[PDB]
Amino acid sequence: RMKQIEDKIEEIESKQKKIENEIARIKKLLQLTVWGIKQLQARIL
Amino acid sequence: RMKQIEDKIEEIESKQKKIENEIARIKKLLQLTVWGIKQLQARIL
Amino acid sequence: RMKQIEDKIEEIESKQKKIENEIARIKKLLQLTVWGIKQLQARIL
Amino acid sequence: GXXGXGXXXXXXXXXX
Amino acid sequence: GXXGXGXXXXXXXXXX
Amino acid sequence: GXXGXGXXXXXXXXXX
Ligand SMILES: [Cl-]
Repeated sequence: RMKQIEDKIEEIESKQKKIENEIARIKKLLQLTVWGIKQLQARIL
Repeated sequence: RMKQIEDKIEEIESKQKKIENEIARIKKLLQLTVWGIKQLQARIL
Repeated sequence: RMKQIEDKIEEIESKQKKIENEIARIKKLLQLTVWGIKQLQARIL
Repeated sequence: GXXGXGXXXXXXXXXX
Repeated sequence: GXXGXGXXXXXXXXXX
Repeated sequence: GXXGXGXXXXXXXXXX
């Protein structure tokens, strides 16, 4: 049982890293949208 | 103790799934904002 | 070994909370962008 | 896009 | 919205 | 910004 618990914990760790990678990608796109809105505002208004 | 560890691991798994669901919802809204900026740019500029 | 497993589980829990905090911050910025697009649309169109 | 309806004024950002 | 201040030119996106 | 290229019409939102 200890080995099964350990293997599951490593799998949870792995998934946590993929979640963190997903979050980084979301932040990069969110920053592009912030830039896009700033650009529209400056160019038009 | 093993049962307490196992129950906690299942709870962490459950929360990881809710986090993943939260992320999917954020991505859907982020994609709407990308579409909205694209629309403003096309309609105006 | 049980103590090492327990300490790792608490560390995973801690990280899950920081991830949740990150998500809350992303949501606050995403809501600002939604407001910004709504403002551009109303002011211009 | 934007919820359809011909655009619908944005449909409140596709209902948020 | 946007940080208040009458709009404040967007206030840098409410300070990012 | 926006992928460079002088702006590039937004470059598809910097390639999404
Ligand atoms: Cl997690």
